[PDB]
Amino acid sequence: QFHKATQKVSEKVGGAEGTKLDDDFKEMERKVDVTSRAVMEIMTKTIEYLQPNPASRAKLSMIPGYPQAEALLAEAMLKFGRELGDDCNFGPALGEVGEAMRELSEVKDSLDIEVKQNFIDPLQNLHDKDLREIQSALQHHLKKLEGRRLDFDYKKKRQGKIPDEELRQALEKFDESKEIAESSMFNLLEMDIEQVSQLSALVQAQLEYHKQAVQILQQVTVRLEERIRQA
Amino acid sequence: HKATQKVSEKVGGAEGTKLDDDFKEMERKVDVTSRAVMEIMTKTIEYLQPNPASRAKLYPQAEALLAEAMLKFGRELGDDCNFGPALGEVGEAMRELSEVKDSLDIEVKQNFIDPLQNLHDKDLREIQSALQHHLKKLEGRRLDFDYKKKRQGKIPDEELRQALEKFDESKEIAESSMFNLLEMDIEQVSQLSALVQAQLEYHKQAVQILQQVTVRLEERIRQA
Ligand SMILES: [Ca+2]
Repeated sequence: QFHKATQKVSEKVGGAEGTKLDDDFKEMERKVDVTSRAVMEIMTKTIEYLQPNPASRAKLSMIPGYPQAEALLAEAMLKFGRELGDDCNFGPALGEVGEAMRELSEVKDSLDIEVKQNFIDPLQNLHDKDLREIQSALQHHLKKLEGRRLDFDYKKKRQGKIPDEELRQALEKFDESKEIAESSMFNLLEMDIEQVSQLSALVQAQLEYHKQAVQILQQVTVRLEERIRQA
Repeated sequence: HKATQKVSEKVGGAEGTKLDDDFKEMERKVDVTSRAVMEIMTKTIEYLQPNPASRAKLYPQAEALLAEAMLKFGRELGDDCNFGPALGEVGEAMRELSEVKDSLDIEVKQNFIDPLQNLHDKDLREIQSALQHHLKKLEGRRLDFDYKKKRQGKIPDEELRQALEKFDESKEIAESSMFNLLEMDIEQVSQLSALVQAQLEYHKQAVQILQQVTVRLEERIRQA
């Protein structure tokens, strides 16, 4: 029982509240780091999924200015379909499937372009800017919090008693930090849901792509069944 | 020497040249079909596995590595947020797409590529060789007959009969070859049909998988 007010302030800034605020800031900087590494690797695996072919992939990241494997298959079928002639059914059949392959090629183009713009680019920005700036901030605030905490303890050690006016200042600053962490927490809650939204952009793009592959393939399927039946 | 002249006009005339052309046409069709199958088989393989380092068998599917990456980070984030579990949901969706892709590669390989390779290495190669053979034999007899005619003017009725018999054999052999190629022609169209069917089943299964994940994320975003 001595230096009462000083001990209460020391009890908070360096007690429970203090440690909790420090973990909160640490907790958030962890989630940001994970999100950052995640977004980066998922971005890379997505591109590789869109264009497993390295030559065409390098061009994708440029943005399409490259040919789709489907288009190359289409060309092969159409070229030889022509050389075979219409004196048979395989010749014209290669032209019907070759056309479909070229059609698949175009929807594949749209899939690459849409994922590139509505999923890859956004994550690249999220990673290079937003997450990078938030991370530095968390660390910067985490350092200050630790600094003022030490200065306070060291001061209490020297003077024993810290004036009432300086105590409240220390309390105001600690409080300002509690607000900053809370403001970051909510900001992160919003980012968290926006990230799920970006994932939708990816999934929605694939669905549309495949939906169109189906329409294209169901059709050419009819053309072939009929061709065989009518040989 | 009417008799001798009638045979000569057949074997060394229009009908002879028609048969000869019929053989050369099928030969042509075989060469083209042979080269076409090789090229189409190759582009199909490159379409199934665009990444060259992984065309050997035809490594893990690109879809599978993506699913891996999402699940790993999906769990490193935790179940407190929404992104972590979301990645888990979409991750599983990617793995299921990897399963379906696997099937595509397997079914296209089995019902399109191998049949084509077989056709190119066996069937087309045998027919091609047989066509060369009958073609040379056909010309060989046409010449032999022509020089026999020059050598003796009038050719014995029995030798005329043999000449006509051999010519008929080849004429029928060509008729057989024509039909054999007709069989193959429609067979090849069936192979393309098998290719399309496999792709169609793949994309259909992909649609269903994606429709599911779509609803799950739709809901998750709503309850956020
Ligand atoms: Ca006959």
